[PDB]
Amino acid sequence: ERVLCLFDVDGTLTPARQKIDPEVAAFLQKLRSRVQIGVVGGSDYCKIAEQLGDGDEVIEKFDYVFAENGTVQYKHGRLLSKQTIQNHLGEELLQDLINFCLSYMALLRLPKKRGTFIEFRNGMLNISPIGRSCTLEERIEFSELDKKEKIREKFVEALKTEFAGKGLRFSRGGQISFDVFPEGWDKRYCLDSLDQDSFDTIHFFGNETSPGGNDFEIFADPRTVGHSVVSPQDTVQRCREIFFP
Amino acid sequence: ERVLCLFDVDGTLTPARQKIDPEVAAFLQKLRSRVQIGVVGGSDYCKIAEQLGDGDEVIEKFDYVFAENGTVQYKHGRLLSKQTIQNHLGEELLQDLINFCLSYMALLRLPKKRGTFIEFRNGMLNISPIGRSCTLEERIEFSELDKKEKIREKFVEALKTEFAGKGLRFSRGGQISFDVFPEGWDKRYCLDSLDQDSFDTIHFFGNETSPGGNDFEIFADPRTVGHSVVSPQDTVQRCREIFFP
Ligand SMILES: [Mg+2]
Ligand SMILES: [Mg+2]
Ligand SMILES: [Mg+2]
Ligand SMILES: [Mg+2]
Repeated sequence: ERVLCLFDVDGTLTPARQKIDPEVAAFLQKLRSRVQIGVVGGSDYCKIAEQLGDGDEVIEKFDYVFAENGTVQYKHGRLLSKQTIQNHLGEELLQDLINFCLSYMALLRLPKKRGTFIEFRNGMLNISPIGRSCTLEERIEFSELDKKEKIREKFVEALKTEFAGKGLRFSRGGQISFDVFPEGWDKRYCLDSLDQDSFDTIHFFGNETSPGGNDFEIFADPRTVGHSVVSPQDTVQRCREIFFP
Repeated sequence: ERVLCLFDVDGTLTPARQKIDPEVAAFLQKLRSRVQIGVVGGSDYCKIAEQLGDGDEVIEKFDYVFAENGTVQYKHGRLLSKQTIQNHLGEELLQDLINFCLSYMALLRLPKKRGTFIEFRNGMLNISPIGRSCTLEERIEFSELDKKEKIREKFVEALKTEFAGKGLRFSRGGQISFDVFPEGWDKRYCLDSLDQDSFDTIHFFGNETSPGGNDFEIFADPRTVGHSVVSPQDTVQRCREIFFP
């Protein structure tokens, strides 16, 4: 009867990369009268906060905010966190990765390039092979080129092969980029800390719980009761069925 | 009798990369009763604003704020600006530059690396060969390694040679990085817009007016009355001598 509902963000509580519907927001606070509620996303904290409230309201609206798959953690209004990838991987492997990426991208000759090809985050390296778009027009242009030439896809194939067996994982940063993160640093990462918070049950909700999806591992983990949803309205209905029948 | 005093920031009005002394700030507003006053820096606007006031006060405290050597311009409280390097250089040369940098850095094997090796700004590309430090400790560590191995210095020599005659310039980003910018996009850039604002005299003050220094060109330009200073106290004294004798 100490219960947590933990939600993926994009596609689960909000439209992808966009603001939460106020009616969903309002339900979550109603759900909060029965259970603790938390979010876990691949995005950084700034992005997640932006989608879920104004300023830093998200840490007040939710009992847990797990950004970068849980490598960044807010707990009951306070920053508990955090871990760094360089600490976990070690400098040698990290630099092997980086120099392989640098060398690969140097040989890519595209219509055009921008900057910040490799960004250090807490939970991952975000790799943007064409560079980060400066406008929406460039972002769309880059997306289309990536689809036609399979830029990110082919880069990841080369990376996975080069680092076979060395414990690196690769996932989409949506369009434009992909993340590189240590094995185990998918959404499951947040479960290790949650393990110590004495929940009787942890319900996880996500919209990519199929194999390949960025919710799969946390959905499938024996530490959670898993729920697959297709939309924020689906999520709200499932919560009503389980907690307010 | 329409006069502008235009100041470099770092070392001229403030300690390098640091906040302005309130007593200097106070004098500048007194000087403002006689002349218009402006700043021009290599840094981005956020950095300059941070050194000269709280929030966006700098655009209120100064009649002109020229960031990134004038490629970004605030004029009497409003953003007038701005120009982009990609527009000026063209995509082909830009990508030649970028891929040369990527390829060069890929072959650098250091004690360690971080991220954001190439950052797109308005007035330049900021190149950080070891990556951007995550802490003060890493920043100092990187500075020392750069001094011993001449990392930035040797990278610039290779770059200048490769792009000989093609109109690129290179200058220090302090420690850790160097800027690449188009010929003419040093501090003089801001003079072109100022040319149209009907000043009878434009007095420029800087602390790197010697050849090699990032104030040299604007100091030497026939559009300004040039002044060399060594400290923010030197600057204030010179203004007192010229305007309040
Ligand atoms: Mg999702
Ligand atoms: Mg489960
Ligand atoms: Mg200076
Ligand atoms: Mg002059």
